[PDB]
Amino acid sequence: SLRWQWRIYEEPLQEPLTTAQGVWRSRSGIYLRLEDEQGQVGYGEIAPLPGWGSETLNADIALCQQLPGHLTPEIMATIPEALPAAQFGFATAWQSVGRLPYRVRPWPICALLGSGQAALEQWQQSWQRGQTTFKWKVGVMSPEEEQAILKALLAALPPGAKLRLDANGSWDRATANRWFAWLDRHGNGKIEYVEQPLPPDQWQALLSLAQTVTTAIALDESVVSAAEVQRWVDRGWPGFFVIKTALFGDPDSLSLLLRRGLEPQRLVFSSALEGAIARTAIFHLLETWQPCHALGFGVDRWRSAPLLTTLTAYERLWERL
Ligand code: NA
Repeated sequence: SLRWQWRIYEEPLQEPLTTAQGVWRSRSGIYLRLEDEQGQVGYGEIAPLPGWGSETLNADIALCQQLPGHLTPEIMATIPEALPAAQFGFATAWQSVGRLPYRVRPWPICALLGSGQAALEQWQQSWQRGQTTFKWKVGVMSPEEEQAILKALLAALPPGAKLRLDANGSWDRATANRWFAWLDRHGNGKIEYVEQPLPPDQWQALLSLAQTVTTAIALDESVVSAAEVQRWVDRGWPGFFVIKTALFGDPDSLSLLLRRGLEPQRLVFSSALEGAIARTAIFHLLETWQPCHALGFGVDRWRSAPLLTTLTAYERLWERL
């Protein structure tokens, strides 16, 4: 066994984040610190994202208060499947004990483009800093206005650019269908996928669209936990899955899915606006999974979380609390 402690954090965003569901001003979570008898230390982070699945930080806190003062693999196996961010935090903390700091690498990162005409002026600085895959928010203006911008954006992007269109579940079914018909006529080798064209409740239409239209579709809001990923694999989802590792469960569950029916080439790993402990843990896991698409970690505007390169850096973060 080994000893451990946990601390809540509540960190203001670097700037506010507006979504269709309201303005975000801070992120909260839990940091875990594990120490063995000798003095080796490991760290993990539990940060469920409000609105994304059923797990709440309050439920993770209750879990932390219910666990024994000494952890073992069998104790950690008692963590409910309904708390996948807690599963991620404890599993990554355990695996880090006496293994920090981790070897990590730059992976390509997807650059964001803001809704509307902004996209046409925001790709250049990112391109000039070596980002070649972009994600642009759609479903904000009328379809016809966005299609006109899209036509100009595709003409302007340099050779080799890739573009993701993120609807965030904001289209109704007839609108999605009209968009996919437009993309069949006017789309381009630069379009990688449409992300979450319909809200998660419209799963039958999402599946039918993916099975019939010519442009790839990615699930995002639909796939938070390992259980949701498995449900979509078993439905025969032919598109992409955007995996938020910090929210998903024990990382070993993704590897198990991959050994089974999930295709590595259909994964895109993205950020849940987590902190440096979780992000560094995810980059360590990427040394095994070896991603083949630009990561959805271009989120520094809202939450900057530089990877941790020294054990003292973890200790500073912890003591700062
Ligand atoms: Na999305």
